Amino acid sequence: EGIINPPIDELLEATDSKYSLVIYAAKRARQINAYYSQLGEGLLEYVGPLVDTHVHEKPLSIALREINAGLLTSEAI
Amino acid sequence: ASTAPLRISFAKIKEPLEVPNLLALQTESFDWLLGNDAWKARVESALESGQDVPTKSG
Amino acid sequence: LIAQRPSLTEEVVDEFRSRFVIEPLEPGFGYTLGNSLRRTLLSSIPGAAVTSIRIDGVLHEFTTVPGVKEDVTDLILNIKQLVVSSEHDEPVVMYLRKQGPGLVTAADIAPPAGVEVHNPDLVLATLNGKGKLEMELTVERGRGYVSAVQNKQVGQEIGRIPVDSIYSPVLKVTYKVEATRVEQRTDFDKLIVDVETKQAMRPRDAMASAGKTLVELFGLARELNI
Amino acid sequence: MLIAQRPSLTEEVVDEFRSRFVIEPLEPGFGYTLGNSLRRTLLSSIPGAAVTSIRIDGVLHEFTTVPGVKEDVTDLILNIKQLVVSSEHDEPVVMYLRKQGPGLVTAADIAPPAGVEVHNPDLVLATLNGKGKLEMELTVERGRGYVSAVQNKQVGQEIGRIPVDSIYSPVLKVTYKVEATRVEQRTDFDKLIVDVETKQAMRPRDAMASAGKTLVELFGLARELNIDAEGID
Amino acid sequence: HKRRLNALGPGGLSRERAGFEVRDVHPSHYGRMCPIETPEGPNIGLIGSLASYGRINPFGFIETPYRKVVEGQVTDDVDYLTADEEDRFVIAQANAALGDDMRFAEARVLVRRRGGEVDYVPGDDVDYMDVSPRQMVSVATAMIPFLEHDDANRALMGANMMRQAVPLIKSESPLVGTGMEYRSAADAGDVVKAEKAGVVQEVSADYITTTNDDGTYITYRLAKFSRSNQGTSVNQKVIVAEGDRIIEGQVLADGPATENGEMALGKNLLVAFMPWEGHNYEDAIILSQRLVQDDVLSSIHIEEHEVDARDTKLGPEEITRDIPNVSEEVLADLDERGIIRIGAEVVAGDILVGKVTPKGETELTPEERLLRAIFGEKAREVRDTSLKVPHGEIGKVIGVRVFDREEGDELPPGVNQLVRVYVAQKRKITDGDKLAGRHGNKGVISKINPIEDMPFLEDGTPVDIILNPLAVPSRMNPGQVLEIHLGWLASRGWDVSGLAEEWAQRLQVIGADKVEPGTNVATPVFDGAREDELAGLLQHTIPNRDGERMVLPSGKARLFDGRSGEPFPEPISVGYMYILKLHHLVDDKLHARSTGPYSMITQQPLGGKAQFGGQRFGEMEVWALEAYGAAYALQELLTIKSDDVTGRVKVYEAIVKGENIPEPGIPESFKVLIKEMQSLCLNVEVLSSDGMS
Amino acid sequence: VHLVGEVQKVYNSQGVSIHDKHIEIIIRQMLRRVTIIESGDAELLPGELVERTKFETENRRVVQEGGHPASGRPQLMGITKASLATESWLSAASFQETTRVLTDAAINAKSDSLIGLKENVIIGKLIPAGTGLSRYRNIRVEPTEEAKAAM
Amino acid sequence: VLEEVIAEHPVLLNRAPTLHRLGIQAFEPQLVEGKAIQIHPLVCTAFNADFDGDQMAVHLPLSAEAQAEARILMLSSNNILKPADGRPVTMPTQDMVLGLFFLTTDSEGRSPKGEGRAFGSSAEAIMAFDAGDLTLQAKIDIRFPVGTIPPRGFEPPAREEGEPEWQQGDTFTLKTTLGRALFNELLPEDYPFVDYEVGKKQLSEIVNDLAERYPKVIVAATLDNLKAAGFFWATRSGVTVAISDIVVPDAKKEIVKGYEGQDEKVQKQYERGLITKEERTQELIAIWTKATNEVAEAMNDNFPKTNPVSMMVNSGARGNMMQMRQIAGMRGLVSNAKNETIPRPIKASFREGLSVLEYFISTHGARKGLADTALRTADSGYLTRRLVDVSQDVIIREEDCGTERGLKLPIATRDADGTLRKAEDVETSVYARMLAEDVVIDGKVIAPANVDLGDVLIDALVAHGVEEVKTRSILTCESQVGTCAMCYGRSLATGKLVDIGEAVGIIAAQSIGEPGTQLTMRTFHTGGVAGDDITQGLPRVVELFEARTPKGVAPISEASGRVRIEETEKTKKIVVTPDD
Ligand SMILES: [Mg+2]
Ligand SMILES: [Zn+2]
Repeated sequence: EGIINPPIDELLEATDSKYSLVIYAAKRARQINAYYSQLGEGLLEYVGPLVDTHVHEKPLSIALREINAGLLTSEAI
Repeated sequence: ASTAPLRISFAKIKEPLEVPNLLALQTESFDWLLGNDAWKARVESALESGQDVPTKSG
Repeated sequence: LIAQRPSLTEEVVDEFRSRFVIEPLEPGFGYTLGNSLRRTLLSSIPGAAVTSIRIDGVLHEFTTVPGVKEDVTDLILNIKQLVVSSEHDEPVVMYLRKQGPGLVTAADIAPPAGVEVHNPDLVLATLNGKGKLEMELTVERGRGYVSAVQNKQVGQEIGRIPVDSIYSPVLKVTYKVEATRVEQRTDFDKLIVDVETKQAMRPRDAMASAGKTLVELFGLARELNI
Repeated sequence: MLIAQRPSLTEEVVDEFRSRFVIEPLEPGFGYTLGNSLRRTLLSSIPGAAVTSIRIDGVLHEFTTVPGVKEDVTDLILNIKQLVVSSEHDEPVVMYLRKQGPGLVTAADIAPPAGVEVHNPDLVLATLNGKGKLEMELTVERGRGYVSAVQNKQVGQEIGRIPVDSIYSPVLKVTYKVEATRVEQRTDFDKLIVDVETKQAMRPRDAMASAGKTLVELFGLARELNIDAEGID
Repeated sequence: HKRRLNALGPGGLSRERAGFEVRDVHPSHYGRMCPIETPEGPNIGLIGSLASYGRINPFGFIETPYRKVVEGQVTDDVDYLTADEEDRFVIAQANAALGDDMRFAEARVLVRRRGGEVDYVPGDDVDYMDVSPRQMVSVATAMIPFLEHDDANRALMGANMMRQAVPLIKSESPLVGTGMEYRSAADAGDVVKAEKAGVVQEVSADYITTTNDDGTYITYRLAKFSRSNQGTSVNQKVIVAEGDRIIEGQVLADGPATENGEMALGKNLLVAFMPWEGHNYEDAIILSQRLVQDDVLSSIHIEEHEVDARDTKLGPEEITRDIPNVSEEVLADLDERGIIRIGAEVVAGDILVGKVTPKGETELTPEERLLRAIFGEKAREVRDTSLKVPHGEIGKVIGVRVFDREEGDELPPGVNQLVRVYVAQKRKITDGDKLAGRHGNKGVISKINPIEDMPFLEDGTPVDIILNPLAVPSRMNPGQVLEIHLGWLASRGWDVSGLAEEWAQRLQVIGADKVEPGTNVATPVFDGAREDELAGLLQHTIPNRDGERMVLPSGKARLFDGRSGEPFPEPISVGYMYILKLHHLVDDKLHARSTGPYSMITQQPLGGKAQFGGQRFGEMEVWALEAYGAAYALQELLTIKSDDVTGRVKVYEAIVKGENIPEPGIPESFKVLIKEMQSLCLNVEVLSSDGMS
Repeated sequence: VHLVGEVQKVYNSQGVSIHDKHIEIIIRQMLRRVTIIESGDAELLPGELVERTKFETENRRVVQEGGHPASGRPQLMGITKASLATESWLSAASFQETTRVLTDAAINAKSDSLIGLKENVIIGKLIPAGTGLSRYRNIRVEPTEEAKAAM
Repeated sequence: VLEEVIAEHPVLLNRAPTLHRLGIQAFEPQLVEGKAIQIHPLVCTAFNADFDGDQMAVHLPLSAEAQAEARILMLSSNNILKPADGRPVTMPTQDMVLGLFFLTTDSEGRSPKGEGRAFGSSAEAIMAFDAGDLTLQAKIDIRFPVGTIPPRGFEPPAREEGEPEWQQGDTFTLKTTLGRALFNELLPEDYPFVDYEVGKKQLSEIVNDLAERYPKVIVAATLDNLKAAGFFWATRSGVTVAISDIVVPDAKKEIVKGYEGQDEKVQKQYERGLITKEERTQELIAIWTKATNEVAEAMNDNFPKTNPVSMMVNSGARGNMMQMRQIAGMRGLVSNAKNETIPRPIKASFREGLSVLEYFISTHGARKGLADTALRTADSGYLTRRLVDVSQDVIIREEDCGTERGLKLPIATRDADGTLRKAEDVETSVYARMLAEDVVIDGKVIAPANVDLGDVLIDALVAHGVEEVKTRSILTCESQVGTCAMCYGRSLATGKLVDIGEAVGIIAAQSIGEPGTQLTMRTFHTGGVAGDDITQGLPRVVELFEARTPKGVAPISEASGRVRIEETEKTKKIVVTPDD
């Protein structure tokens, strides 16, 4: 019910940095919001919400909940 | 006398001189510039009282 | 260890100011009951007061009536002090009319059936020889305080100006505790509640309404359990 | 004139004695009246029973040591005052407790007289070493609220009897807080939250029901003065 | 304003050219210029106010009176001394004691001499004494009671905020204050004074007609609900009766912020110096709903804004009724000529006067053309540029003024019709309003409590305002505590008679011994009531009920609680402090932007409250965002949300459609920079890694 | 040590506490310029403002060529002079003397690398501090195989 | 739908001066009525915000990246520690500290009821306090349930046990008041029972320890609880300011009488011409300074602990001893124009009220102070901007250097006979740094390399007997690009190692420029001679950072040798002859 509900130090220990965390969560939220804007086009490279979703919230909440759950990873190009 | 409303005073000492007109700094100066009846009345009152006063209007 | 049922004793010191005594209350227990009474009597008590007026020859509250020594907004201020009672659920329109030199008072108002002024000595305005004052006061039944911005419903009536109303007829409520003369280490306390209301109704009825409100809320709290 | 929304009490339970009660949105200014009145009638109006005085054999009032028990008399007093009993005699009745030899003594070892029942036979009262020699006759008296140590010429009759604090109320602590809620576009409606802590003998919801009943009876004094009208339901 | 002295302007010292030496108070300012009141901004001490007794030479230097002293027997003669004769003489004080005659009661007197040295001299050695201890202070500073207990900084702030307080609906004179408050409003020209002595014939809220002694008839017209330059109302109440006597100079009608010819800026409020659940933390104010429902702190605010009709190149715009492409309900409150009715309630975005632009450029798209074919559009092509109420403004239309070129009224060239509409609102007190005392204490309002929540006294009287007591030791203005104590004494009067004490005898000989409850008290700015007098009067207040006075001799009273009910642990100071309502209001300070007007020379959003601007994101803001390391937030605050013409519209479209925010472009101000540098013959070219751009 | 101690003894006299690394950053940025002399074999002007790393690179490349290196003395210079004498002329142009440095850049025909923060605030690009670094913006995100297998 | 939208969408709040990094803090918005922004009191001191019409702008992060940086980097529950010195800044002092002081102080001067009686738990104590037979601060034996961690000083003096037992997780009895039990109910259960006067400084230490040893959400919750309880108890704390609470010393009358008697004796001594005016003025200001110090000491000896002014100035809440000195005692000496001293001081207190001319000479100092602070904040802004330009474009860009060089910062200094004492300014110099290499005294490492230096490690080193340490600071940091994180030391705004990319230069420039308005220094007196006194305050700082030659030049000998003077009449001269 607020910004502080995801515990921040859990995210830090899950990604070992802070700016990488914020660009990581921002990119994930942009991908989620673009998934919601697909209008049923069914694009394969855009992934929907992994965690259970309320009817109306910002996609950044889904991004933080997904990464706090720790079921998603990445690599540097 | 009855000009002002009742206000209980805590003043211990008396005031031999009352506060002068608060608008003298504007009205007196502009009457000096105009040379109206008030200014000539003031200059003749000061002359008969001996006080220094400009005799030439603005 | 002793159980004594509390009993409320009512005594009067004036017409609309009377003191109430609750003797056998528990230690450290009379202050909070006095507070609950004071907050219920001072906020949520039904009443009635003028909520909208209309003066002929006046389109807004910022102008002045030709023939009265003070402006319309001072009349708005004087109307707010006028306490009335109305049993009608629907709004009731009084009438105020006065002509010629004189001093219009609250007694000069013309209330319909079921509506009466309780402070008829209140000064409203002062009329000179050329004073015209026709005024249709609306009274509504309610509780608490509602501002003038919550009393606007019609716009075509240009001459209608809504005022703010003060419904609660209670002036001030005061409580105090003492020591009971009975000898125990518990040291029960009698609670003297001083109630002084306006001329709208007696303080006994005011505490009747407040006690009804509190007993209904506490019974609502009690009933859902067991 | 009429209340916009009728409130309703709600109970959330987290433990067998810990309980928190949330009241649905009240009219403005009715949060704090209900909160403080309910807390004060909750801590100080529910009837109950607790120990009043204790008598230890072969001790003195000024001599703080008890033989055969490793802790001082203050620790024993503090353990007695944390014990819960329920009485129905409406009179001071004595309760017996004895143990001989070393070991551990609890409330289960207390022999309960008829009309007085112990509810937590698991808490420790004292420890024994060497010869036991443990004999106390602790008074159980019904009461209401919380009264500190009281002297009524009892040391003169027997010097082994010492007064003890009594937790008469079946509730331990009541910490209420009021927060604001928004209903039909209006934020100034008080949502009263009452958190009650009770001893394990009495469930907290029964204690709240008794508090509400006492408040209904007490404020019925103001209701009976006149038959008036107020907007409900 | 009419008593200020300015050092800026042509032929004077500018703010940039000023230094420490000119701003300092000189020892020759005593009686010639006020050392307290001055603007506290960048021009501190450059602008000062004339002293109360200060006169002007025929030459032009600032004079000041003094009482002549001969052989230690001071006479009833006065000489006005410049800043020059004040050096060759030695000046006594008006606080020096005197005996039964005019001789000095004590030989040793504290004096000042050339250079402002304060060294004393005993015996008959002085030759000039002050006429009043209020000689150093101005008219604004001398209003404050117990100034001698306040710090000079907080005195400066208090004298600088009393020029910002608004007048209220009905104003009451301060219960405690300097007795010169009558002279500070009688000498104001806004209060109606009798030109000739006579008797009153008729009274009305619009005019006072007085028949004078010689037989002439004069009617004093009274301004009612007119607009001042700052927007506050200047209504004038009537205080004289129907047939009472009037002498020359008598106040007939009160001005704004005046009661009974006495000057009245704010209200008396019951003060409780105690922290209250943190809603008065850090110099904030808590106050009752009793000041909302009793209409205590509220004021009339008349706002003026006009529009005019002009004959431009395409044609003349007209004021009219037929506003295009709008519902009939919007134009329900208009007249035939296109004027809103007097007394019509208005809101944000509503129509006041209907002016239609004669022609705009017509380039109709085929979509709009077919839509017009579907619905049918009015044949005259007009644009809706009529006058509408700005955002966040409510009021009643109280007066309309229409000027016409075709009539005999004069108009500026080009225009044909000019209309003025006054809208007035009765702004009540609310969150965020700025209140203040007289002693420099100030603060916004954080919570308007209900009446029952306030800590009430022993008789059920709730306090009207709750203050943090943390303010007075650090801010160093303990004079307001004296003020609240004397306010409490002036509410419930005192009966001192035959007490046979020093302060009792002083009050008996002065006249402050038999005082009815509610009468206003007067402490002169440096002759005020002493601590012993306040304590003794606290010991002998008249009873109210039960024959028991409420405030203990310590100055505090046992204050209950509203929310809890249990008494607060120890007595809390109570009293009645004059509380002002500043013009730094909250109903106009609120301002917000989503997308509004833009500047022309550069594509940044413009600024200003009346122009729907955006708050400036300065340099230190960018430093802070660099310090956080938040590159993206700073970059978008600098490019997306301003000065990117291809970015703002795309971002608004992306938000409304719901898709993600597009990538930012290049701010237009940098392109302006490049075009500026390229015109100073500087070959400024941007080249990427591959090549040029 | 002297500079740090002096500024810290000024600050400690009032009660305000500033950590000494905050001063040490400015002092390190303060002593960076080196004044050179007798530069007859290092083929640059002697007795001007020379950057330390550039001077060391010049010394390395002249001892690689066999020529004897030029001497140099560290130069404690003020914050203003060190701010004007910077590689990126956009940052110096945003400072006080904005006519002298513009003419200086025009005469010297110098083009500024965009490493810096004032020259990236002006253009509107992302600043190279914090999230704006290359090592942070170059991340690619994808859900795990069991994550998409769950839904 | 607005209330449905604005949740989970942070906004940036911002004050116009924005002196340092914490001037922009991302909050979560919340719909309220009125026309004013409602702001947590716990953070308003980090804004320098005061509720006196201060207006704060609200900026809205817009894209996903902007509000993500608002949520993670910018949130007000992540900015506990000010980067200037690492001290906590989001625990204000005006009202909550006074409440906690009253809640936790000792019963001195206030009648302790129910003093010295055992209580079964804090619930029974609360019931007794509500009854009225036990005051809030009273030494009582109160037993605590299982799981409560005992105080730091109580673990070894555990209750004596015949069998082996541990008081670490077990119940225990403590000799503490009710109020300290409530205060430890505010702090989390894992925190040790704090058993002392809280005040302000110990509250700052408590908040610092909480931030250093608990996650951010727990710290935010504990400071919110501290705020709520501090306000709750400050309402009932018994603070108020009537004029009886401010008390003048009764000895001030006779002290001033004696000093004016001897002043009169001096004045008749001066009237004969035996002494000059200047010498008389010098000795008079000396003796009047002695008088004001003596009456200040009398004032400190006068007031009790019960009156609220002392209760709000001795608790670190709001105020200093100078202000109470010149409200209760005499105002002391006050300056003239152009920085000199009047021989006659202000002998009247503000409670007693000044006279006319005494108030005039007070205005002399007041207006000069106002103009001084205006020019001071202008020059502070100028210095801040210059520092930002010179110190920017340095950013942590490497994880670690390969270097091992460092700085020989002292750790133990001014040791007495038979004992070793650490440096007084260790908290600002050696703290929050990193060791260049391991330290050994007996062949064993005490502190490993590449770790931060906190309280416990520095205490261990000074107990083992080290005099100086080698800290890896930024001056010795050499790298291919920029500076590294390890060579810079741990960041003072996060409490951890500085992340790669943090713009340390702008933070340093703001931290130097933040207290520029806070210096408030000016040369009181030149002593009648110009040039003998060096620049003080902000002009000294800007003269130091501008590398300019100071107005008082102190030459330094180039080499050791023989130095003699040459007193030429026209101009003095010194000559040093180095040896070798
Ligand atoms: Mg401020
Ligand atoms: Zn390094």
